[PDB]
Amino acid sequence: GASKLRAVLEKLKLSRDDISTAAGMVKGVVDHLLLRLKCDSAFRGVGLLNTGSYYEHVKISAPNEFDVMFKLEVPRIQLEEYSNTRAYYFVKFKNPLSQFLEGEILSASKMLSKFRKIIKEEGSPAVTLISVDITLALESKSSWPASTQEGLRIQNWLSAKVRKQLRLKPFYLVPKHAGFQEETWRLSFSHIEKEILNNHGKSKTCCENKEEKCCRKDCLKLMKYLLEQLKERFKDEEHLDKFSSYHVKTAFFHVCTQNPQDSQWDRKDLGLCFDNCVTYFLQCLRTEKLENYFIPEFNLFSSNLIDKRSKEFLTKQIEYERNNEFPVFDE
Ligand SMILES: O=C(CO)N1CCc2[nH]c3c(Cl)c(Cl)cc(-c4cn[nH]c4)c3c2C1
Ligand SMILES: [Zn+2]
Repeated sequence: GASKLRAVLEKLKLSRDDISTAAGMVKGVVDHLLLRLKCDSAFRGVGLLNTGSYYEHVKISAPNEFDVMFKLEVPRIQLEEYSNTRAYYFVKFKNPLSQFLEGEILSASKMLSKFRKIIKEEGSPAVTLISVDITLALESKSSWPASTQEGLRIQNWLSAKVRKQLRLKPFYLVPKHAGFQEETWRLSFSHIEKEILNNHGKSKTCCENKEEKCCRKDCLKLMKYLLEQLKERFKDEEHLDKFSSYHVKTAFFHVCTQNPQDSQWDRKDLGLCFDNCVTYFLQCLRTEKLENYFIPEFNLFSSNLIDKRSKEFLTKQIEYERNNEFPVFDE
């Protein structure tokens, strides 16, 4: 009964106990850069983004590297859509950050340079320094941009009441450049993704008692592990470098929308539920369409982002893994 999958989840768990002391190693360094960045005039309002502040690794199989976001409050921000890219925006103001202005557009590269220099004296999203990536993120308490109006389709799964509640929380903007226009900012909903993951069932008591243990989380871990295993095996063939755990997480949220009932995620159906996630992710690869869960018109599997041969290469390897009962999972 899917004994191979649960042995993979067990092996992954046994490599996540030495971090209870290795997270304090990272939590201490963060509070230093957090406390020292407040001495500068620009970053007076920085903070640890996640409410629980638990730093989530992009790689589920690399317990050594972490990823953390620094959030700074700013006066009322106004956005301008860049070249019909539904996620990239220029930032204006409706204050200390004026030193980074390039006319009206708030400069992303100017803020990174000063962000790098302050930490240096202690692709484009984060700077690195066990390993830790640190991404800067502008917090906007305004309503979510128009391109998010038909996203977050959780109404039949987490209820329209919860959706309306999540839309009231702020959204975030990280420096990211798309050509490669060096001055745009990209939308970020990492806080919404974390809240959905830890509050994932249609029942409010999902995974709060043994009678309601679902395998939603375990399926996502298996999807993350499958991709990381394939990316490592074929690291010398360049097609798989584009793919990341965010693509797998995005496709996972779509499968949750497609399967809104908790009964469709029974613990006993781990093999069937994981197979549902592999099939849907394969469909996204073949059709070259994996839309952002919050921005439906931002296709993460578009040609401009990931080449087509890479997608059919990953399709080839995933289908090979599925047909052979996943040899990357054994031993
Ligand atoms: O490592 C990388 C790639 O550099 N990623 C992991 C972290 C992350 N977070 C993202 C958010 Cl929040 C949004 Cl909106 C979009 C994308 C995105 C993914 N592919 N193209 C855009 C991402 C990514 C991607
Ligand atoms: Zn659950």
